[PDB]
Amino acid sequence: KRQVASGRAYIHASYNNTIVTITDPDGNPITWSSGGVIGYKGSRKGTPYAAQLAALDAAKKAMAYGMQSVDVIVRGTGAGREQAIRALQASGLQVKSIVDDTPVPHNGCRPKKKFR
Amino acid sequence: MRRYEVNIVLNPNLDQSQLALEKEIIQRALENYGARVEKVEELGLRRLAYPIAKDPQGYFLWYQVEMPEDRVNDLARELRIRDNVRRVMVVKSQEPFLANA
Amino acid sequence: PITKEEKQKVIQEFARFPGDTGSTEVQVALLTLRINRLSEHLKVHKKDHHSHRGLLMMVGQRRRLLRYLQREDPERYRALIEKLGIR
Amino acid sequence: KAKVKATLGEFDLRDYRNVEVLKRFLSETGKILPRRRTGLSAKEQRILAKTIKRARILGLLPFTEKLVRK
RNA sequence: GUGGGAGAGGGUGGUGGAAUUCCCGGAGUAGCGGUGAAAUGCGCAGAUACCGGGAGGAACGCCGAUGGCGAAGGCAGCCACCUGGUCCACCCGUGACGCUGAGGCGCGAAAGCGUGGGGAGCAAACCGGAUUAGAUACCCGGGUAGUCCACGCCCUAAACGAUGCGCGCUAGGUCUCUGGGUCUCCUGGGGGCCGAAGCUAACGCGUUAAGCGCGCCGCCUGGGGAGUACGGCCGCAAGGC
Ligand SMILES: [Mg+2]
Ligand SMILES: [Mg+2]
Ligand SMILES: [Mg+2]
Ligand SMILES: [Mg+2]
Ligand SMILES: [Mg+2]
Ligand SMILES: [Mg+2]
Ligand SMILES: [Mg+2]
Ligand SMILES: [Mg+2]
Ligand SMILES: [Mg+2]
Ligand SMILES: [Mg+2]
Ligand SMILES: [Mg+2]
Ligand SMILES: [Mg+2]
Ligand SMILES: [Mg+2]
Ligand SMILES: [Mg+2]
Ligand SMILES: [Mg+2]
Ligand SMILES: [Mg+2]
Ligand SMILES: [Mg+2]
Ligand SMILES: [Mg+2]
Ligand SMILES: [Mg+2]
Ligand SMILES: [Mg+2]
Ligand SMILES: [Mg+2]
Ligand SMILES: [Mg+2]
Ligand SMILES: [Mg+2]
Ligand SMILES: [Mg+2]
Ligand SMILES: [Mg+2]
Ligand SMILES: [Mg+2]
Ligand SMILES: [Mg+2]
Ligand SMILES: [Mg+2]
Ligand SMILES: [Mg+2]
Ligand SMILES: [Mg+2]
Ligand SMILES: [Mg+2]
Ligand SMILES: [Mg+2]
Ligand SMILES: [Mg+2]
Ligand SMILES: [Mg+2]
Ligand SMILES: [Mg+2]
Ligand SMILES: [Mg+2]
Ligand SMILES: [Mg+2]
Ligand SMILES: [Mg+2]
Ligand SMILES: [Mg+2]
Ligand SMILES: [Mg+2]
Ligand SMILES: [Mg+2]
Ligand SMILES: [Mg+2]
Ligand SMILES: [Mg+2]
Repeated sequence: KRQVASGRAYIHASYNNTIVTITDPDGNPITWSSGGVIGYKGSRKGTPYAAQLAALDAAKKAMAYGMQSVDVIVRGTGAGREQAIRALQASGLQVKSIVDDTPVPHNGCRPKKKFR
Repeated sequence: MRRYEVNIVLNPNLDQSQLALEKEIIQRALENYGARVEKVEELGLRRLAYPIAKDPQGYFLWYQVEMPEDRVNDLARELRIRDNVRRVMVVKSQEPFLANA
Repeated sequence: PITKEEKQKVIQEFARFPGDTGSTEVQVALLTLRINRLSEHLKVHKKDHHSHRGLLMMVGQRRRLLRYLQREDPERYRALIEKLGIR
Repeated sequence: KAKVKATLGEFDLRDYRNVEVLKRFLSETGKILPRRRTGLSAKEQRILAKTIKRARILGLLPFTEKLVRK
């Protein structure tokens, strides 16, 4: 019920999970998907396959809104980050540009013991 | 009395009356803190590399001065009071170190 | 800080003869100038220790120069002290 | 690979107001380039860093950028 | 003395951006998180992911080094001010004014104590989840002191080069920071690596000595008992010498 047809695709990838958000060109999200959205539950949500299927689900839900062009924004590093970009390219959505936005501090905050 | 360079970046969206007013106020502020003005470069509107005060661009002025050291910090405070002034950077002057020379 | 003419005025003041930059009298004078400055800067910034070490060292130097002057010419010593306001 | 300094004239390493030059010392991202890239001497590099950071504070140069391709 | 120089050396004030958290708004559903796998936890009072705005604290990515400064502890955004140390050149002034240093006095990471602030993130204690014969431990979710600032105490440490300070003398080669020079190189001051002579129980050290010498200070005298006891001094306490 929109007719967007051009917009942003954000891929947020951690080691635990992968989530994708399709949004309009001014940043408001249209649809979204994740490892858990498709049937996976545990560790299984971090596989590159899950990332694939999540990209694909999100792109389907995009077609329903009549999406065509996508600007990809990649954040984070985890397995199937690249698999999600991959699946998204061959999804039928024709991507415009891919960009790595991963946030890094200028050293603000103490990390948990696991991260130091 | 040392040799300084006062950088001022103010709001690009000002018209002539406004800009002239902020500028005159700045002049007055220098005269008050005993800053003689050796030279002035006003480059005006330029595109900032990151947005400052929600503006993508800014208005630039540069004043080389000679003023009393003890007053300098105080001078800075005054210049920042104006809302319309987004950046004030005062810098002790240096000789032009050269490279590939 | 201490600038060139600020310093020179003192050198002239305490020099034994024209062109004397090096005598015990002059060294002590200069040292005292520095010392007093530092003491004023340590009345504020009571938390600046690294400078206080410097103070101790300058004070030491002065005392050595003075003990030497006093050992060689006692009169020059008394004179120097009277002028400077030490001890 | 040819160093940044290699293509440039006599230029002020102390000019924080000159972007047309300083831009060439930054990466695809906002980052200040290593000496391996900038060809500068120790002292040179050390000055260029200060100059860059000054310019950044003035909004004339970016603190960070985003990476294309990928 | 004059003239140059490099520097996260120190104190005060100000300012910048990234990120975390929380609050406000839009858009948007069914999960997110997390692990070896999980669960507690959080989510329909709309979370996570995305965009805009705001508040607040703490720490400064790239530069960054095998780098620099400091007597040591230790010091990293940018700016200004106040200030310590130090290197080089000129060979200008004083004329042995030197070295060391029991006691004293001062500085002294972290934790810790007192009074008052501050409190984002992390987090001893604590409260939970799962692993596993079991748990108080390693993994997971929460979490208070604390970590931050002011002032006043505490005086410890693998406070490590496990190497007291100073001066003279004894092959080089090589990488480097910082000066001066008639700048293939030379000369001075730092930082490293190999190695002459020599030293060393060996490992190793070797113009940054652990070599050859001189001066002065501190310290050792088998292991345990024990850094304990008694005593004294210091400390609000912990506790220290
Ligand atoms: Mg997971
Ligand atoms: Mg410093
Ligand atoms: Mg400081
Ligand atoms: Mg919201
Ligand atoms: Mg559930
Ligand atoms: Mg529930
Ligand atoms: Mg925000
Ligand atoms: Mg708050
Ligand atoms: Mg690094
Ligand atoms: Mg180091
Ligand atoms: Mg250390
Ligand atoms: Mg200085
Ligand atoms: Mg002579
Ligand atoms: Mg003579
Ligand atoms: Mg001594
Ligand atoms: Mg003793
Ligand atoms: Mg002693
Ligand atoms: Mg301490
Ligand atoms: Mg502490
Ligand atoms: Mg207690
Ligand atoms: Mg306290
Ligand atoms: Mg925990
Ligand atoms: Mg077990
Ligand atoms: Mg258990
Ligand atoms: Mg437990
Ligand atoms: Mg936590
Ligand atoms: Mg000995
Ligand atoms: Mg060598
Ligand atoms: Mg040299
Ligand atoms: Mg040279
Ligand atoms: Mg050397
Ligand atoms: Mg041999
Ligand atoms: Mg021997
Ligand atoms: Mg042997
Ligand atoms: Mg060796
Ligand atoms: Mg020796
Ligand atoms: Mg030995
Ligand atoms: Mg015995
Ligand atoms: Mg015994
Ligand atoms: Mg004890
Ligand atoms: Mg006792
Ligand atoms: Mg008592
Ligand atoms: Mg104890």
